[PDB]
Amino acid sequence: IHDMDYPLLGAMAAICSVFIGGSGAWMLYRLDLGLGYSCKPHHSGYAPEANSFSALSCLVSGTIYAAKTFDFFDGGGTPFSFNWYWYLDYVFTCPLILLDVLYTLEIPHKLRFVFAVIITLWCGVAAFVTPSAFRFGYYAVGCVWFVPFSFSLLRHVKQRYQVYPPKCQKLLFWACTIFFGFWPLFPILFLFSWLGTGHIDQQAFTIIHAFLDLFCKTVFGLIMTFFRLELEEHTEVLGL
Amino acid sequence: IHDMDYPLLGAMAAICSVFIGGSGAWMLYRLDLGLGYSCKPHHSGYAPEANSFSALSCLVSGTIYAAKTFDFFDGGGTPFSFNWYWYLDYVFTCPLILLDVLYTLEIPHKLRFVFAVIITLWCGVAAFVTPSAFRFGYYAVGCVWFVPFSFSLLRHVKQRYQVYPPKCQKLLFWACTIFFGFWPLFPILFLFSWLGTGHIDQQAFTIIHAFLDLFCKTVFGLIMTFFRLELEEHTEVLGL
Amino acid sequence: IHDMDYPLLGAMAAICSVFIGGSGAWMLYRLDLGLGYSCKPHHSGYAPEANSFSALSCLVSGTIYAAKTFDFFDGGGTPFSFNWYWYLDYVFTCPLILLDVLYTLEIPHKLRFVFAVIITLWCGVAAFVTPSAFRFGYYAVGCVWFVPFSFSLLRHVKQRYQVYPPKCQKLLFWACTIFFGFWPLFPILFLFSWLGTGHIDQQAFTIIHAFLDLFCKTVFGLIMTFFRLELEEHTEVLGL
Ligand SMILES: CCCCCCCC/C=C/CCCCCCCC(=O)OC[C@H](COP(=O)(O)OCCN)OC(=O)CCCCCCC/C=C/CCCCCCCC
Ligand SMILES: CCCCCCCC/C=C/CCCCCCCC(=O)OC[C@H](COP(=O)(O)OCCN)OC(=O)CCCCCCC/C=C/CCCCCCCC
Ligand SMILES: CCCCCCCC/C=C/CCCCCCCC(=O)OC[C@H](COP(=O)(O)OCCN)OC(=O)CCCCCCC/C=C/CCCCCCCC
Ligand SMILES: CCCCCCCC/C=C\CCCCCCCC(=O)O[C@H](COC(=O)CCCCCCC/C=C/CCCCCCCC)COP(=O)(O)OCCN
Ligand SMILES: CCCCCCCC/C=C\CCCCCCCC(=O)O[C@H](COC(=O)CCCCCCC/C=C/CCCCCCCC)COP(=O)(O)OCCN
Ligand SMILES: CCCCCCCC/C=C\CCCCCCCC(=O)O[C@H](COC(=O)CCCCCCC/C=C/CCCCCCCC)COP(=O)(O)OCCN
Ligand SMILES: CC(C)CCC[C@@H](C)[C@H]1CC[C@H]2[C@@H]3CC=C4C[C@@H](O)CC[C@]4(C)[C@H]3CC[C@]12C
Ligand SMILES: CC(C)CCC[C@@H](C)[C@H]1CC[C@H]2[C@@H]3CC=C4C[C@@H](O)CC[C@]4(C)[C@H]3CC[C@]12C
Ligand SMILES: CC(C)CCC[C@@H](C)[C@H]1CC[C@H]2[C@@H]3CC=C4C[C@@H](O)CC[C@]4(C)[C@H]3CC[C@]12C
Ligand SMILES: CC(C)CCC[C@@H](C)[C@H]1CC[C@H]2[C@@H]3CC=C4C[C@@H](O)CC[C@]4(C)[C@H]3CC[C@]12C
Ligand SMILES: CC(C)CCC[C@@H](C)[C@H]1CC[C@H]2[C@@H]3CC=C4C[C@@H](O)CC[C@]4(C)[C@H]3CC[C@]12C
Ligand SMILES: CC(C)CCC[C@@H](C)[C@H]1CC[C@H]2[C@@H]3CC=C4C[C@@H](O)CC[C@]4(C)[C@H]3CC[C@]12C
Ligand SMILES: CC(C)CCC[C@@H](C)[C@H]1CC[C@H]2[C@@H]3CC=C4C[C@@H](O)CC[C@]4(C)[C@H]3CC[C@]12C
Ligand SMILES: CC(C)CCC[C@@H](C)[C@H]1CC[C@H]2[C@@H]3CC=C4C[C@@H](O)CC[C@]4(C)[C@H]3CC[C@]12C
Ligand SMILES: CC(C)CCC[C@@H](C)[C@H]1CC[C@H]2[C@@H]3CC=C4C[C@@H](O)CC[C@]4(C)[C@H]3CC[C@]12C
Ligand SMILES: *C/C=C(C)/C=C/C=C(C)/C=C/C1=C(C)CCCC1(C)C
Ligand SMILES: *C/C=C(C)/C=C/C=C(C)/C=C/C1=C(C)CCCC1(C)C
Ligand SMILES: *C/C=C(C)/C=C/C=C(C)/C=C/C1=C(C)CCCC1(C)C
Ligand code: NA
Ligand code: NA
Ligand code: NA
Ligand code: NA
Ligand code: NA
Ligand code: NA
Ligand code: NA
Ligand code: NA
Ligand code: NA
Repeated sequence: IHDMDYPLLGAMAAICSVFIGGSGAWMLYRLDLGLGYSCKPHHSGYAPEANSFSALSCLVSGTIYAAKTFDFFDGGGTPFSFNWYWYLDYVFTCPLILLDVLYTLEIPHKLRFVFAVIITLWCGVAAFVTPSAFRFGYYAVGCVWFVPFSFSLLRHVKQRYQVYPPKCQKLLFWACTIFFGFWPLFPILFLFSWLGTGHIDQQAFTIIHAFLDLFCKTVFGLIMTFFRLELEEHTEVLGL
Repeated sequence: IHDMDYPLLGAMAAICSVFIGGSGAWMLYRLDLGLGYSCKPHHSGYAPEANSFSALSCLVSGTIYAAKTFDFFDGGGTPFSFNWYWYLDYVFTCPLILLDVLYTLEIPHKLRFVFAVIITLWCGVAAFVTPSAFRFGYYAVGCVWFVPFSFSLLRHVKQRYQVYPPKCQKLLFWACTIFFGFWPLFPILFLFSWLGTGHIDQQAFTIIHAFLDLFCKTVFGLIMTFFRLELEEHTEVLGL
Repeated sequence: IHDMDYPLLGAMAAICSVFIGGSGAWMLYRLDLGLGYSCKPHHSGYAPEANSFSALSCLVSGTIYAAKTFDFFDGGGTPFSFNWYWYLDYVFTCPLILLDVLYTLEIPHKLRFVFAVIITLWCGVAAFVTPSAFRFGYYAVGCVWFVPFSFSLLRHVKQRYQVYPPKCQKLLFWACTIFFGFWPLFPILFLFSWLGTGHIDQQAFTIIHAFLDLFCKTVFGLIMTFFRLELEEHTEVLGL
């Protein structure tokens, strides 16, 4: 039950908020500094509108983990708790992470992809709060939205993986590893959680997701940031 | 009260999810196939961004009816139930249906119209959960947003009903019949429901709305899809 | 506690809904009338898409105050009550007010600014419902998002305050006074409220916020409307 050693989870949540939140703040600073590695002024002058999704996803996640930190240190149940409804926080963060990939890579069908992940996460929120055997009904519906989304999105990334120069491809390889290697790791964790098989307790479930958000938001956002800097440093700083 | 024969409503909800959800899936397949009846590749190559609203509205509604199916078969009240808050589901579906009309017909004031329907539905959600005599206060406020919206939107459709060729006008006539003939049928049903006059019980209220969503989303979405195909088959496949 | 003389607050809420709601309705009428003071037809023909934020913010606020009026006159606690969760209503209105400034003045970073105010208000909603000493944790996180937002947004406004002619600058001065003089007055009120210091009771807290919304939405929206009319009357009606 809710015997999760909140001081440990509150301390863990505080670290995630600082590192995830701090990483987002750093990315905002780098946005309004230049185009690529060189301090070349932006064509519009301030920054492209679509370059802030990597920074915003970490800032929003860092803020949400700050809310988690308050909830844990408050002793457990709180009127405004992101820990009560699992995957509810990811509803407002995954679209930003996804939009970072779509706009950075110029992947079409940006409207369909965003809806496919929002509904995927909402099915997770509904699956979590359902105490009956129908919790896997919502889970199945979520996978129906997710599997075509991941496979369809993967195909688009492969198409545009070729145009980029080999130097940028190395950075895009590690972004793909996190995006296509860690995102499908959340539904797997659901099956093995206390709601599913039972091999992962709630306290350990929070800790693992804390590390997943570090890679999915901070590490992934920084990789996208440096991929973008490398992309601009080669495309619009000296030609081609 | 809540004596609604959930097995009947769950079975009905399952049919709606498959047909509405399946219709949305079919429309997605047709999008990435060609411009019109002929398999002419799209100008952008994949598809226009605004052609997915018809498909997304049915997919979202089909997913929501899947959630309704779980709620009904679970025995009634569920922690994640779309049946507890009536008209809450339409908040996330009507804008998609409306945006299908606005972008397909290129009707201006797309920002005002979307807000007018979202507030209209929210007043319905508030009107439903209010047990006091003020439930008609929210209903009246909803109609204040709806009547100018329907009349103002109707005027715009009449303006652009003339430019389209007679073959496309026939398809637009039936889209207008559903959009301007069934949408005002929901507020009428509210007055005659158990909350209003009392002539429609809750069980019958769900069944009627199930059929309305079949016409408002599946039939309407398909009519828009074929109107779009007919429009493209005449405008950007052979000239004018 | 909840001894707030609801008939007084309901009567006050009704006045705000009519004046704020009515002002938004008036601004919609002026939009589809002409460009500036003269009745010059719009370049697009109907209206720019970004000119409706001033009208929509008042219409949404007027509608929400109508919901508040029902909640107060119903006797207090209501299933659909905007008065139970303070600052929840501002989540759906402040972005519209902010977007009015951003699009009217063409301030870049429109995506970052909107997120900075939505998270700022959500921290206020969480801060309000928290009964523990951590209510100031959410408040502090909200100020962390707000102070950089207000200072960063202020710098942008100063940059574009110079290009406009002196006649338009006078109208922009009073918009800045409300935007940068009243917005920071809400967090100050939180500290002195019954949740903070204790010098402002809940009944007086509602009355003060009623007057703040009159200036922040109605007066501010009208100033933006006339600033826009003055701007168009000088830029795209006779040249420069
Ligand atoms: C359910 C939660 C889902 C979360 C997703 C929310 C994020 C929404 C994604 C926004 C997509 C916007 C596309 C960005 C790329 C556009 C690039 C561009 O040109 O920008 C257009 C222009 C900026 O550039 P200009 O100054 O015109 O520069 C051109 C001259 N140099 O305006 C824009 O940036 C587009 C609009 C900006 C945002 C408008 C508001 C949209 C909503 C914001 C977030 C709120 C929704 C999330 C709700 C939070 C929970 C309640
Ligand atoms: C309260 C619930 C309300 C529900 C409404 C949500 C739907 C929001 C409507 C989105 C409007 C977008 C306009 C679509 C037409 C634009 C056509 C276009 O050119 O697309 C721009 C470009 C795609 O094309 P490019 O690759 O640039 O192609 C050009 C080169 N060939 O990007 C776009 O599609 C625009 C932005 C895409 C979506 C961005 C995210 C917006 C939010 C998504 C839905 C989430 C909100 C609903 C919340 C769900 C409940 C929590
Ligand atoms: C969490 C609550 C946050 C609230 C914020 C919601 C507001 C979202 C802001 C929308 C930003 C749109 C930018 C407006 C400027 C664009 C100007 C423009 O050219 O418009 C594009 C074109 C209109 O013009 P055309 O007919 O192409 O004219 C060109 C030929 N003369 O389309 C548009 O207006 C852009 C898209 C319109 C809105 C699409 C739907 C977006 C969502 C609407 C609000 C719903 C979200 C709020 C949720 C409410 C709570 C559940
Ligand atoms: C119901 C209307 C919902 C409308 C949306 C409003 C937003 C919700 C804001 C929080 C209000 C919560 C009030 C709950 C009252 C206290 C209940 C409580 O104690 O909490 C839990 C139950 O309630 C919750 O925990 C509800 C938490 C809701 C949190 C949802 C957060 C959504 C915010 C969106 C943010 C978008 C991203 C921006 C970042 C924000 C950073 C702060 C335990 O319940 P008890 O009453 O003790 O009963 C059990 C004891 N026998
Ligand atoms: C309060 C914070 C709200 C913040 C938003 C969070 C989203 C809500 C997700 C569901 C959490 C529900 C937890 C409720 C706990 C159980 C309560 C319950 O049993 O259910 C009902 C009451 O609660 C409900 O039914 C609440 C249902 C909320 C559903 C709202 C769905 C919104 C989702 C948006 C989706 C956007 C579109 C994507 C498609 C999704 C497809 C799955 C009966 O109440 P009891 O406690 O039995 O009391 C009566 C017994 N004497
Ligand atoms: C929980 C799922 C949330 C999902 C979103 C659904 C939207 C919520 C719509 C309102 C449903 C409220 C049902 C609450 C059941 C009654 C509870 C009640 O009596 O009210 C309060 C508690 O509940 C509330 O007050 C919840 C109010 C939620 C209002 C949130 C409004 C959000 C709407 C967004 C609108 C977007 C802008 C458009 C303008 C709309 C204009 C109408 C007092 O509680 P009692 O049960 O008496 O317990 C105390 C007695 N010992
Ligand atoms: C430790 C406390 C202050 C929180 C710091 C969190 C953020 C701000 C820190 C954590 C790790 C940091 C990154 C570590 C390594 C690099 C590589 C270097 O070539 C550029 C800076 C960059 C990308 C750093 C930016 C700042 C960073 C993202
Ligand atoms: C493949 C796509 C198109 C269809 C997806 C159908 C999914 C949602 C269906 C297939 C089998 C179904 C499950 C079959 C049996 C049960 C047992 C019951 O006591 C609870 C519901 C539950 C667990 C069902 C939930 C819904 C379910 C998982
Ligand atoms: C559990 C996790 C960490 C490991 C799984 C990582 C997976 C997702 C990684 C490992 C190898 C990667 C692939 C390596 C090569 C290519 C070819 C390129 O043209 C498109 C991307 C694509 C197809 C990558 C997609 C992501 C990928 C499949
Ligand atoms: C019965 C089960 C499989 C659910 C099927 C639901 C969806 C996929 C079905 C229901 C009715 C079907 C439509 C029936 C008639 C036509 C007209 C034809 O000229 C093109 C296909 C089209 C438009 C069909 C597409 C698929 C469709 C929309
Ligand atoms: C026409 C526009 C601009 C104004 C709309 C005003 C509407 C919202 C007003 C007009 C008359 C009002 C009703 C008058 C009397 C009552 C009885 C009371 O016990 C509950 C509220 C209720 C039912 C009111 C709700 C609000 C109401 C319906
Ligand atoms: C109860 C329902 C099914 C029947 C009511 C259907 C109504 C909404 C239908 C019946 C006839 C239709 C009208 C027929 C002709 C025109 C002229 C055209 O230039 C614009 C659309 C317009 C104005 C239609 C709007 C929709 C309409 C009024
Ligand atoms: C009193 C009742 C009807 C509610 C009226 C509310 C709205 C519609 C009223 C309140 C104050 C009014 C404004 C008062 C002064 C002016 C200045 C004038 O040069 C143009 C009209 C304008 C801008 C008015 C427009 C209508 C207005 C905004
Ligand atoms: C400046 C930025 C980057 C960091 C902001 C840190 C804020 C959120 C920190 C600084 C000091 C903290 C407070 C320190 C002590 C307490 C007492 C405790 O019983 C409740 C929480 C509370 C009230 C903390 C809430 C969070 C807090 C306000
Ligand atoms: C409590 C409230 C009502 C009074 C405080 C009003 C403040 C916010 C007002 C008073 C004077 C105003 C400043 C007057 C002059 C300028 C210079 C211009 O180039 C940019 C705006 C700017 C910088 C204004 C910003 C808003 C401002 C600082
Ligand atoms: C930073 C957080 C991220 C990137 C979270 C991603 C989460 C998912 C891809 C979750 C997917 C799920 C499904 C496929 C179905 C079942 C429920 C979920 C929510 C675990
Ligand atoms: C697929 C579902 C659709 C198209 C639903 C449409 C619903 C409406 C137009 C509802 C309108 C209402 C009002 C006019 C006021 C009172 C409340 C409503 C919600 C019934
Ligand atoms: C019409 C209403 C408006 C313009 C409301 C504006 C509200 C704010 C700027 C609120 C700000 C807050 C913070 C800075 C932190 C603490 C909580 C708030 C919500 C009071
Ligand atoms: Na957000
Ligand atoms: Na994936
Ligand atoms: Na990727
Ligand atoms: Na949705
Ligand atoms: Na209508
Ligand atoms: Na129509
Ligand atoms: Na709204
Ligand atoms: Na400010
Ligand atoms: Na301003």
